[PDB]
Amino acid sequence: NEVVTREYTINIHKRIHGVGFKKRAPRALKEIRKFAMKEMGTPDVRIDTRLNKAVWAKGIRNVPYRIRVRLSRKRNEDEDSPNKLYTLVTYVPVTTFKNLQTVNVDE
Amino acid sequence: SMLRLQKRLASSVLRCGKKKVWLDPNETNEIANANSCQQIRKLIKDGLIIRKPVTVHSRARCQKNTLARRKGRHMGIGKRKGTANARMPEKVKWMRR
Amino acid sequence: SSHKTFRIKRFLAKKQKQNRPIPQWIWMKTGNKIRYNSKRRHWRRTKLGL
RNA sequence: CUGCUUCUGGGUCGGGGUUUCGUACGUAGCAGAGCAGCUGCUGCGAUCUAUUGAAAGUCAGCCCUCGACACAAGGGUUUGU
RNA sequence: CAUGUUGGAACAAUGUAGGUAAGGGAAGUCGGCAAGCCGGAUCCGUAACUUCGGGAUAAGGAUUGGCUCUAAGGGCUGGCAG
RNA sequence: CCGCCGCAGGUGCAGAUCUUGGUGGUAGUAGCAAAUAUUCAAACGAGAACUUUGAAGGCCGAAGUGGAGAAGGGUUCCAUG
Repeated sequence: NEVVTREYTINIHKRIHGVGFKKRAPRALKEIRKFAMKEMGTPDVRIDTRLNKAVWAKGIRNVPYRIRVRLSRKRNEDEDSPNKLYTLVTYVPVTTFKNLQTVNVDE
Repeated sequence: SMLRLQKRLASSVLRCGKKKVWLDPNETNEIANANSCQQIRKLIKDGLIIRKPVTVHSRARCQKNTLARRKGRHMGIGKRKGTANARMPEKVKWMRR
Repeated sequence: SSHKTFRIKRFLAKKQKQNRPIPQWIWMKTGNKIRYNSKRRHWRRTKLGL
């Protein structure tokens, strides 16, 4: 119920539309963080180093239009922020987004 | 917490730039209490501080292009920016002759 | 500069030794008026002449 | 200016519709100026032809979904004749 | 090296700094100011005037990519081969 | 410290674009816009847009934002707190 992991394709292209060249990739990280808070209501969204890398792969201006993302709500580690759970947003390499549904991947 | 003393020393001992000093981010606190070059030379032997390899500047497409230049490709009339004299001077042609 | 005369390096020596704060037992003396050293001199602010 | 359970609702993604651009990569070809080798085969070769009105983008302030996916009967501050 | 002594969020007007504009083309303006045109190299071609030095990149044209070839221009060693 | 009788004067401030010191309104305002750009994770820590480490994306581009010096500075060097 709480340790839930779900696949998602995030249309970055329609969350980045009209932002300036030197703020596209920085903004793309902030809508993937909003996307985590929205689907899995956790303020503590920790976004994987490889997903950062994946967004920045084409540089600051050019960003992947769609990125596949594993979104995993988990039990928080010790020295607790009052946020009971956090979301770990992990990159999933994909060759085609054509006919990719949101899948409830299981433990 | 602060490894500036130990990245500076590591750069001096490796005889490289501090650009190329890799400090193991996992064993940070064991690098932290180095404080001397002799202590850092141990962490080079232990392979905790490592010289990063040189960022590659391959001149392979340079060679591929220079091989085309040898056959007269890319050397046409609309690729000549300096004068015929500037490119290959008449005084050097004469000297040769 | 790096190249100095002996005369200037003795001048610069005295000015260094004058640039220390008062000892914390000087204000415990009977007729103390000194709170802190007023004649302190930072190397950006006041440029020591020359 | 709007929306926030008539078992319904917006939202995310997907899929169609529209549309922009002009025919993707890969593979195939006794298409290709010619050239090199080996006794016709084999290479190197811009480009060309088919696959291919292909590929790619398309609401972020396009249209349509009843296909997936979670979410939604809350929280806060006030108001009395 | 961390964007020059701060970030965050929006993308109104006025700026400042960049662009682009149908048809016309200086009608604008004190004035083509500003902007734009022009630009490299090769091959042509080049006037008035002149102190014969120039003017001169005068003006005015053509060509320029990629690719596959062809020809020409050399050393070394015992009209030649290697 | 003062009343009375005398004595004496550097003896009465609203101004002098007065002097010195203090404080307003302006006003939480102008502003914190020259030289392209940051991002993710971790660590220390009461506390992190800015510190440090790692990873990414960038910039200077050898007439350098590089490595050394002369003038000038004078301890700014270095470690620890």
